[PDB]
Amino acid sequence: EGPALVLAIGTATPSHWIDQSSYPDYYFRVTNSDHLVDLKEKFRRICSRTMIKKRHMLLTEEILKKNPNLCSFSEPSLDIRQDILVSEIPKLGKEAALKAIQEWAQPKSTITHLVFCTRSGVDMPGADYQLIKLLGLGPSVQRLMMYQQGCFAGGTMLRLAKDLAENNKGARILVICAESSAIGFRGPSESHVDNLVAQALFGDGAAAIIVGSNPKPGLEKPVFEIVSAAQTFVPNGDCHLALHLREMGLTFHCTKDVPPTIAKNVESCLTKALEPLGISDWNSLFWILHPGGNAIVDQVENKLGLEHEKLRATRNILRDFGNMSSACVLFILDEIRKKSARDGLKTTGEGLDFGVLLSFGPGLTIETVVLHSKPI
Amino acid sequence: QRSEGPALVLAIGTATPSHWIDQSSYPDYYFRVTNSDHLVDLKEKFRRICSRTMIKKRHMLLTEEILKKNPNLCSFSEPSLDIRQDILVSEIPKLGKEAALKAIQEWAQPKSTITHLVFCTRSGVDMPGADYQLIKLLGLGPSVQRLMMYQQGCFAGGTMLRLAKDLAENNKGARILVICAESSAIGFRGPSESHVDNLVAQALFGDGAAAIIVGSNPKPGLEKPVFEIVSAAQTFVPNGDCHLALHLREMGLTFHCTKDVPPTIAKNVESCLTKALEPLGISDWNSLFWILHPGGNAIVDQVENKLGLEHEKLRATRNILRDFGNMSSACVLFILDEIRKKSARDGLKTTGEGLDFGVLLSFGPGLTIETVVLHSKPI
Ligand SMILES: *[C@@H](C(=O)CC(=O)O)C(=O)SCCNC(=O)CCNC(=O)[C@H](O)C(C)(C)COP(=O)(O)OP(=O)(O)OC[C@H]1O[C@@H](n2cnc3c(N)ncnc32)[C@H](O)[C@@H]1OP(=O)(O)O
Ligand SMILES: CC(C)(COP(=O)(O)OP(=O)(O)OC[C@H]1O[C@@H](n2cnc3c(N)ncnc32)[C@H](O)[C@@H]1OP(=O)(O)O)[C@@H](O)C(=O)NCCC(=O)NCCSC(=O)CC(=O)CC(=O)O
Repeated sequence: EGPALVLAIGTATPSHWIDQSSYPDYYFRVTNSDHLVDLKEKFRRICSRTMIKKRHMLLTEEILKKNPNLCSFSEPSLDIRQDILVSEIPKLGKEAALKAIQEWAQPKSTITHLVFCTRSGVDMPGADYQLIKLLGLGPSVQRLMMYQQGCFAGGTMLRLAKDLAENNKGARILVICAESSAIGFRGPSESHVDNLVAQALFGDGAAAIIVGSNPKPGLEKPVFEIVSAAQTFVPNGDCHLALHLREMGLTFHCTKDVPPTIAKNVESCLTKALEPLGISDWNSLFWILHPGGNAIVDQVENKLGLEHEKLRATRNILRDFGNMSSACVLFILDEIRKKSARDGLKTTGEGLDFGVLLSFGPGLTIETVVLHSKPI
Repeated sequence: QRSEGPALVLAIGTATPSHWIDQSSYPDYYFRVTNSDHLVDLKEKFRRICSRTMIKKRHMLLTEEILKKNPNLCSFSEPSLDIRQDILVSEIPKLGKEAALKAIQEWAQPKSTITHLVFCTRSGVDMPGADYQLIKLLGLGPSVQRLMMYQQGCFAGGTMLRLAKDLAENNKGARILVICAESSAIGFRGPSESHVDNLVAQALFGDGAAAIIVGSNPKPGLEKPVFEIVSAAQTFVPNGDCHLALHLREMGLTFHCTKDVPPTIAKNVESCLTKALEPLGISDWNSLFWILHPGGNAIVDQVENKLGLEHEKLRATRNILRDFGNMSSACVLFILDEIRKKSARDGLKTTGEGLDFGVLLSFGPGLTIETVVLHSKPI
């Protein structure tokens, strides 16, 4: 019985989407804030610097019209956010999971475990229960519901699925990360300009992977191997990155120190993960980086001395989807595999053998996952 | 069968808020402090409910001073999530820390040896979570591998065992601190004649935290295993969400629990027992020691009657219900501790009342059922 493998990846987004170039006009128009000219220009500059071209969003103009409190900055809004998310998040997860199961090509009743991960709404029973119902799985699927984790949680889910797959003979784990900015969408406010950053960053999406050890020959086709997974955090990280669930929905606290602190700390995580494997040249790896913002992508690239194309897949996902929180890295996994096929390369990791997936989030938590590629 | 083998419970500790209220005097307290003494018939109905809970006292994070300073907590529906969060986001990690200190004290190994932390609660959420805060409070290092289990519910004690088993068995040398910390402050609210069923919740739930140390391959002469986690399986009764559900709203945590719940649970526990214990060749439920989640006294009685258990099998369960009320996911861990302590008091030879195999059964939202087969250890 050997290492946990990624056996399939699927993704899904809400049909509704908005291009970033026209997003300042849409945002200030639909929140009835067009009289705030200077704030609107600042938001234009922020959106132009995000390096995001479009984002998919569960919230439509129609939903904003039916619920004007969503367009305020602080009015009570958690109840409508919950009414939307408790229903929509399992459905988006279901779409991603169906695509993953189709690639996997095994019967869905063979799934033994489900791990569902989100920070967009909570409920009891959780989204895992709803997804079991929506997918037509049996009640004997072993569920784990990971609520309110954040951006770093893609790495966390890989870390968890590794143990689930390697310690249970024959286990097949459906892992789903589903996120929506509807939990934190709110109108602009000159008293709280930094929140504009969040309103420019976050998009909606779900990713699903199938994880398992001991692949069936001629039936399953491994995509990646989860070699190792480790978490840490930068002390006092909660003073720099934190999000609270309030009557106004999810709040956002992110100091300017965050990108340089993360970039400052990633090399020790890389060393701790890769020295036991005898790897020290970070450009000998393929890369998956959580694109918390374009600044962090650039600063990790510069601090580590990575060739500019290493983070191409990361940038692609940012460009096409924005920050989808824990789902991002999984999207990027798919992209780096798809890109590898388009370039005619021989492995799922851009022709390289070893790679690293690095994610980060609230508390300056950092997840480091070492991956091994597979034949394309 | 191996020593690099199954996950073991190596220590159990518990903690409760200092403030407590007797159940006999709780109707008077509840209707006085929520300014509802004009609701005489509702108060009498609440008296009957509290009399049937079989609870003697509950420990509470909410004091009279906190309730008076925040009248929205004493209403039924006014916006209250923010004050509940301000209380819980701070208090739940502290209570978890107290339980963890007790568990580490029994464990008697240096806390820096803990490699994993699993934190479990349904009382408030935050990012970063209560696990992060507990790392800070306990003085552990940032390299402890954390898993934060928010908004799980009553059954999650079983879930945590199910999780720790894998963490311990797939990571050589790993030592996992598991913490379940719960407070009824997330769902406390004033009474309402339009919503009489909520009175049930107001009579049931108490506050408390439990902590265990879980690990494989115990160190000889240093660690003293308490229980062995033989197996762990989850299921649910189809359409269970229609019978038991709780939603987090601007008014805090709501409560939906039909009268069908105890009979449906009792009806379904035997198939879980059979599925878990037939591979071990066990079919006599009275040959086991028992840990049952006391979601209510009715469920305890109906499981006893449906399975034909000797009346003393659920004594530890009833003891914890009596002395603490329903502490949600923490309950079963409390009961684990109690069944071990009781075994010492009665002079029995194993931590499971002198028996070899036992079962821990918990249940919660969605009619989810967790079934954990346990093996005792020499006392
Ligand atoms: C998700 C997560 O974990 C939780 C979850 O959702 O589940 C995450 O990953 S969140 C982590 C995201 N972090 C960031 O995006 C870091 C934010 N960026 C910064 O702090 C930096 O200061 C930048 C380098 C991005 C700012 O410079 P940039 O190169 O982008 O553009 P410049 O011209 O400065 O900036 C344009 C305007 O942006 C304003 N601004 C940037 N960042 C902030 C923050 N953090 N707070 C408030 N304002 C910010 C700049 O002031 C600048 O203003 P201007 O009006 O032109 O003077
Ligand atoms: C009826 C009986 C109580 C067995 O009988 P009893 O001996 O216990 O008392 P009783 O004779 O019913 O008298 C009590 C008075 O209350 C009324 N009444 C009772 N029950 C309900 C109810 N359900 N709805 C509405 N009205 C109810 C009843 O009509 C009567 O009114 P009156 O007759 O005075 O008019 C039992 O079937 C039952 O439903 N028990 C509920 C206990 C229970 O299941 N708790 C689950 C907790 S879930 C958990 O653990 C946590 C999590 O999962 C998640 C998390 O928190 O994280």
